[PDB]
Amino acid sequence: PKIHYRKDYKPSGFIINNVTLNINIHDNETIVRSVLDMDISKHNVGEDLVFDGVGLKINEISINNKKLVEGEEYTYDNEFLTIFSKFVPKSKFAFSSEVIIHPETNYALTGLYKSKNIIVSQCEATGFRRITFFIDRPDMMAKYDVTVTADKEKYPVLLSNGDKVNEFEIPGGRHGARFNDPHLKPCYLFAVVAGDLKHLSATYITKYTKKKVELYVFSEEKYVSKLQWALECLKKSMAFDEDYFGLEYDLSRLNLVAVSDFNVGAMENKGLNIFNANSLLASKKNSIDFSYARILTVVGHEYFHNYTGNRVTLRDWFQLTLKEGLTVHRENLFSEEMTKTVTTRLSHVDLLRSVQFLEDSSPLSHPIRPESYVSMENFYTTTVYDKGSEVMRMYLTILGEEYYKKGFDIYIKKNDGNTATCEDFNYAMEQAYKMKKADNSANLNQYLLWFSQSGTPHVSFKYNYDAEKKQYSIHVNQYTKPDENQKEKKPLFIPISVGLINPENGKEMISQTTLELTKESDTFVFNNIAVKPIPSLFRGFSAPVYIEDNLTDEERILLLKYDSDAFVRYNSCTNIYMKQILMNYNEFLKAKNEKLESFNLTPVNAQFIDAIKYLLEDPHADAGFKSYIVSLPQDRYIINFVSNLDTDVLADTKEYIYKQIGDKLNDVYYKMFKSLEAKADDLTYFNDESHVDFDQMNMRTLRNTLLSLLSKAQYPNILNEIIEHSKSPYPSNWLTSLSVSAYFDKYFELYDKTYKLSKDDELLLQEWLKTVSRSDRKDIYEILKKLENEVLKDSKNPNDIRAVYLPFTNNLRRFHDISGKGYKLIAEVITKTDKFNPMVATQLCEPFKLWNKLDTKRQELMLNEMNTMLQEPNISNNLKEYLLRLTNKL
Ligand SMILES: CC(C)C[C@H](NC(=O)NCc1ccccc1Cl)C(=O)NO
Ligand SMILES: [Mg+2]
Ligand SMILES: [Mg+2]
Ligand SMILES: [Mg+2]
Ligand SMILES: [Zn+2]
Repeated sequence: PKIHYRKDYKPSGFIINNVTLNINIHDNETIVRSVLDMDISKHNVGEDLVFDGVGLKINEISINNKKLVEGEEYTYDNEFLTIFSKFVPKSKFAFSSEVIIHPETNYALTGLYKSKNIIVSQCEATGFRRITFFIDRPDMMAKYDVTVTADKEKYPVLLSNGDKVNEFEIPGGRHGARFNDPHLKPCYLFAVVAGDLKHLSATYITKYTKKKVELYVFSEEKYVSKLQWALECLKKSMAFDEDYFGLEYDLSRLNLVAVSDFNVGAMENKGLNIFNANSLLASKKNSIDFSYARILTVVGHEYFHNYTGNRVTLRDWFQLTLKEGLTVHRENLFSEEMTKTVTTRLSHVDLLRSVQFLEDSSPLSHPIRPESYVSMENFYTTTVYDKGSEVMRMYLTILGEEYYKKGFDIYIKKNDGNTATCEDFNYAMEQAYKMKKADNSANLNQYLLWFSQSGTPHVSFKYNYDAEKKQYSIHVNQYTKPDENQKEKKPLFIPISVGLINPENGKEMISQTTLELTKESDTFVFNNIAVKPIPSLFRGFSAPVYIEDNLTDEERILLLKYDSDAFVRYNSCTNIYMKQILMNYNEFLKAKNEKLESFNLTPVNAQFIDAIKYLLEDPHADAGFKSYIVSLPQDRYIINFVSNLDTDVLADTKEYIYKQIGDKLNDVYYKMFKSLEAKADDLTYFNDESHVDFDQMNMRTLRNTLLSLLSKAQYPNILNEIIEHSKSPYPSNWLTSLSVSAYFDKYFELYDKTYKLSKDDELLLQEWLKTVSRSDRKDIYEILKKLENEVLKDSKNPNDIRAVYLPFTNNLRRFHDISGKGYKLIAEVITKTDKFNPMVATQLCEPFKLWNKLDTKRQELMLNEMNTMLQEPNISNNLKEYLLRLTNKL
């Protein structure tokens, strides 16, 4: 394979100052004419001029109106257009090309493509080169003048980045519109849209300069009523960036557009953000609760990119985390502020410690700033995004709010209108750090290892108390496992947010403090500690690490009950469950391997179960928090602690634990399920698409979690409750009725009822597909075959493909069937999908990431499917790189 290395970055020998496009959309072809006003840079050494250009049909090429000819002045191999250096001018010049492309057949959803009846672009990372020739890299910044023409009847709305400066009629029923984007930008931020779109709009007045900005949100006609919450969340995002960061929007207009066919969530094209319809469109009658959270976060995310990615952009793709990690952090701060519930931060932690930690212990492990790539697309990872966000968040933890805001402002101002690197950000933070410490010798040089060093640190603790001296010490060690990226690991700068809880009364003993661990180990000593404490460690999840608290289950129970920090409470509960899981897992595993006729299991701690009941029954405790405590840790979290994992033994483990707890708590669970009904399903705001009560949503989450527990338990007469729940006006409730009915004969009747309620809304049908796919059904393989034949069919919509298959892959017992038939099925779907959408094909590989953690028979089966995929002729470079890295071949 063809490998790019971070160390080999060099500025181009060329400059592209202005781009002038004419994009003429016809029924069976789109013609792109482009003039690049170019120059020679200070770095030029008389090299050939090489443009990226993939799958383009050339009509004409010229320089300064001189036609250039293939074989004589240029070559083109379907990937790169080479102009021989003799024909490259030595000062300012105009490069012209006209090419033909075919959006109607572009099923990879990169470049210019057709989504239902909308023509739309996606250029990040390497898609602009599929539209026209460019030096397609983020340091090549230019200004854009864009004309789009099309049939007026078919495509009455035409959008590109920036100010619409003209609109005109064209003979033969066509029309045009011209856009001028005054902000310099890399080509990955170019966008165009053409369709029969409807919109909602509002005017926003900026807080400091009082600029009027027109906000438009667009969709196809059928779903225009599903746009309101998106528009509200944009207003919220604009206000937050003003209020926290002092940042105002910088154009007269901002458009958000929903399209049905999209590879990921959304894209931050300047003044023209394009979204997966699943991350922009909702209505309370036709969307599950989690849609509202998703839309809020994705609209926020794309909005926050306007500074962290757009106004300050990337020097090169190795810097991706500078924009994504930072924008995820911004989005997470925003989400926490808007939702005002502790479950928000917990959900982010849960995602990191399950999905991102698994990736970091896998053969795909990379630092948040990678050293190399074949296909840059494979580096849009949970590591880059979510671990990057936690690295971006640690600066806030270390600095505090005032000095964090100072450093961020230094960064955003110094680098405005330009490219930047991870170092520039660390430098700005270091300036703030020097001011905070009042010491111009302080530095964050060590901090850079968070960018360069892969893997998750393990942080462990020992404690000692001296009652005569009233003195307490916390001794801390960090360790990062060696891996293929560094054979020797270095200690990081780990900030440890701590409190100390009095076990006697459950109250705080110190002002919260942030310990700055910089060595491989250190002991932190506290005076005037009047009794032996229980430490409250890594409050807020203050660094992205494995925590070994070295606490007894009794001490963990006391934190779960009485500590003030939601993460530490949650983590204490997590740790009690993990100890029990590992113990019971080993018990079942030994009995299976030894063919024992009889053996013991360690029961669940009875004092823990009493604590869960105390929490659940406390009407003033948090409903979203309650849903986390009654749930075991996610399977992908658990698998980070087990080697050679027998998935069926784990499935048996989890069932034993759940049954133990339900045998004590099911009556409490029932009583709560009923008591919660009035407040949970209250219809206040049911007609208001501008407001969501997140606490009330968490109450529904808790009710549906309890209902799942009680349904799996066959609690007496619970089928009645399930039938009543299916008549709720909330889709979150009536789709839950479907999956919980899996344990009863009523399953197929509820399957039909909910299908009928879902089938006329594209996005609701997808939620129905997921609900079926994750259903705990012994006949799930036959249900999947029915979904394929009756609903999915030959759809190329990534949302449909992902809906049908990904939830099923989380079915621990059935996806991991010892025959390998799960593995075979998903490998077939990956190979099928790779023939038209390589990016979605790599997304569908996600279940294979843990292959080398499994028992040796399941390792072998997975490995055989991965090698079969790798032998597929015409495998994409995306899928081939991914799979070669994953199987330790690259
Ligand atoms: C929606 C998320 C998951 C990602 C989104 N990024 C993109 O739309 N990037 C283009 C892309 C995504 C995934 C894999 C490859 C590529 Cl090039 C983003 O960061 N938008 O701001
Ligand atoms: Mg082509
Ligand atoms: Mg997010
Ligand atoms: Mg469809
Ligand atoms: Zn992003």
